[PDB]
Amino acid sequence: SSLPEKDIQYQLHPYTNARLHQELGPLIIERGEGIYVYDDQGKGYIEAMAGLWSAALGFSNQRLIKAAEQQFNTLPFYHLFSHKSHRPSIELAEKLIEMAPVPMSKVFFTNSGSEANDTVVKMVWYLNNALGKPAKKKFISRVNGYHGITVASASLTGLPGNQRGFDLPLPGFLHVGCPHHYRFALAGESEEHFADRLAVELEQKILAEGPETIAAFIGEPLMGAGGVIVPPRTYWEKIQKVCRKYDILVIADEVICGFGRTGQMFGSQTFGIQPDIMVLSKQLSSSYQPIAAILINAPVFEGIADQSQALGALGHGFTGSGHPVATAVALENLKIIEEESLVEHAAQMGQLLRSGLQHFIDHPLVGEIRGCGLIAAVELVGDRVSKAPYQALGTLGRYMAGRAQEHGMITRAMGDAVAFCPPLIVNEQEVGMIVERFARALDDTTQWVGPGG
Amino acid sequence: SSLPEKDIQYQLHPYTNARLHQELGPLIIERGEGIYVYDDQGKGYIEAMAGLWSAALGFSNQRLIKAAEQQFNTLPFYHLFSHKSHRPSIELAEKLIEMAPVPMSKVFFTNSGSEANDTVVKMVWYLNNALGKPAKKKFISRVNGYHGITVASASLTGLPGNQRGFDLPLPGFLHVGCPHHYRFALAGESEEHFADRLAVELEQKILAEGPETIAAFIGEPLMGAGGVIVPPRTYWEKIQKVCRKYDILVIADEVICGFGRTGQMFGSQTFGIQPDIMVLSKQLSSSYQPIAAILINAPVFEGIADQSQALGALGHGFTGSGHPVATAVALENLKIIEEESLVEHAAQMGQLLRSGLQHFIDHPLVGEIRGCGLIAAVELVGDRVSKAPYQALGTLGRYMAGRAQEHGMITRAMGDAVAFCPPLIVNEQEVGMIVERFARALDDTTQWVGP
Repeated sequence: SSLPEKDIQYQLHPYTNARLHQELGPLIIERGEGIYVYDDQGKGYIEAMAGLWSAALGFSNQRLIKAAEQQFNTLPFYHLFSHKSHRPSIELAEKLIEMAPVPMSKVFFTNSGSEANDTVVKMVWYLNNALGKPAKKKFISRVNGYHGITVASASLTGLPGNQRGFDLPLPGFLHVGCPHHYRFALAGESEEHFADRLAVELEQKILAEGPETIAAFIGEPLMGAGGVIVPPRTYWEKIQKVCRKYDILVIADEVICGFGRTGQMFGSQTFGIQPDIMVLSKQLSSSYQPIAAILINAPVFEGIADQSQALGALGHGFTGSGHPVATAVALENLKIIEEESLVEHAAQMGQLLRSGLQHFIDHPLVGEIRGCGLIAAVELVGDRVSKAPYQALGTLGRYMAGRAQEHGMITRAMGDAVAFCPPLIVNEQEVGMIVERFARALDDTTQWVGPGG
Repeated sequence: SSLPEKDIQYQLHPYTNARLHQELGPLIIERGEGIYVYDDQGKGYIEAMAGLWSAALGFSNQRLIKAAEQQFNTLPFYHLFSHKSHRPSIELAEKLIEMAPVPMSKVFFTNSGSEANDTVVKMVWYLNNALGKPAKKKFISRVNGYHGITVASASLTGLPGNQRGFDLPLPGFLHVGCPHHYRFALAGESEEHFADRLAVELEQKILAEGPETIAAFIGEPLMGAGGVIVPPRTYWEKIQKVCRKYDILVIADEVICGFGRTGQMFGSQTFGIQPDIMVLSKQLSSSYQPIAAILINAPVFEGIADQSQALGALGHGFTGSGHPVATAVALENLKIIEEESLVEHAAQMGQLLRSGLQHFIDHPLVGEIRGCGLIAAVELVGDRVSKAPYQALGTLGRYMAGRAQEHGMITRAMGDAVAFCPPLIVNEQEVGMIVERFARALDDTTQWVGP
């Protein structure tokens, strides 16, 4: 039995067509180094997605590996229940709070972004019960947002692919419009006027539902899995005014944006968000360990704390919450990002990336080139005036991603957009190679389509 | 400034009174070795809970540590999305399927037991939609069961502490009785007749709700966090007959029971369960890494697979699903449990534990001693005839657990019961010390409650 045969026989893959998988089998990745991964045939690829938007320090950072070792040999597992604690969770929590872009009070740890957003839902319900506001429970999120895939966090999520077949969303998880100007603005509408319309939509939704029933608004500062969607100018300012008007919590989902992805340490800085709660994951540990973190501000903590007293203890926690190895690795990861000035470096690399892509801005299949900092997408279209796809929506993105792989680069298609989210440690020459490989994949796609004109 | 001060300033603790925490601060655990952990003052404790029912190989297993190192230096992160794969996930999935106590088809990986049960809920809904049974969506679980703490998995959970203040359970998550003879049987009622009554309760619940609306029954073979509750003889046989009668899936939650805790490899073996789906966590990796696993049988896989095709791809997965370091560590962990015959060793140590505890069966505050394999609990009461608590439920258990800690043993109170779930590697004298530290805590508690 070969390794691919075993994979097909035994594993149900996430985000995979299981029948197609039985026919094609896996692409088995064997090893990683720097920004590269290598398959089991020895072929190398630039991991232009940093795996899953996550491997900030690349695939062979020895400092993270040694940090894990040192903690394993000290205390390889312990927990935070019932007053227990340990040094790595404490020092990581301190670091996270002290680096927060707004004043924050406490950290709560989980294993995943999905668990973290699920926990935030529970914390907000618990809070409003503590405050004597039992009706104030509904969440508002956006179409095409991604907040994870637990029953509750997939309800926050606004991507149909995460809901169809799963009886989601649950009641009380409401969705307003995707802030993507290219796709949803009216003809000849400015970004600012589009933002106005989105803010009016939110306020009208709040009023229709009863403001006293709305607890929280959650958003990624820019939307990752939904297409690297940069909101229109003035969106976050105007959205936050509406939320404050009705005493609605603002939750910044920084799972992808966190730790230097967008040109500053947090997407909340880049986009001028003053959140009550922040959710972090991914680059927190360069995904070397499963760890996520919730930052809550003082009012959120104080209400939760009061109720935890009245009810004996806070009846929530994962076994792995604050896992000492995962926290030790994350702590060392953040130190490296600071010591090596990787936020600034990623900003400079992101300008090179975007400039490289913009050579193709008048290409007949290039509908939009978007991004900021070191995250970007190229949305391909079959017709630039109508913005219509070539053949079915997704055809171009799938073909492009396949060609990129052939040319030694792993990208991710989101419909007809192809994403870039390379490790922060990418250098100038490597950005050049990423754009070169994009260009070759685009040339292949263009020859395949034959645009004429 | 100090480490405890930092902890108070910056961390919101699970399962903690946050205000009391601001006054008392943490007990900071600095290091571990074997079955012991040490606080930052150098005091050693027997970790009689194996941390959180989980550290099968104890706190200094070098093989697990080296397995992590070797994988870190090969490929420290990758994922399973969009046909991608890697060796440690593949080899672990193979091992899990081949060791399953009933024929299983596929493994799906998550980070936690809560995520795994949450995923199972979604899988069952997805399956029944695929099969053209859109009404067949309700879950039945038990009072005092523990299945995790996501919005959905806390709804499966049957412990009030996990639901009060959280607006749970969600609709469609139904609960039948806790199978605890000491608390819920009638006067003079046999275990077998108590089991009959519980099976009738389940069937009547199914009929009242409409059998066509019930998708699944989920249970821990024995209930862990809810009190180390061993079901009455014939319970699982009779419960399963009811489930099969109405085409209801049987889900065995082996998060605590898995990998030698109950005297055999799985609680499903110990209790004669033939589940459609199994959920594993904890001892899977000795908790050295966050990893859990779902095993699904052929019919479940085939329906999900068909739907994943019709809908383009299976729209579910965690970044950490099958993480190469976590899967590598789990794989090595299972190899060690096999190579060192730890299932058999744990069973022998469990007999010693239970025989040691049984010396206290006539103590005036001991209401019940229960367990099997290497999991046990002693339930304290203020009065043995009435089974009433001292003051209020939980007062004794809180005091006992605190005294155990003073005597160098970490236990966990579940109401007025204190639990034992030591690492599988515990030795005979260490079991003796566990019982001795229990006895000292019990003496203290007796003097405290007083005449």
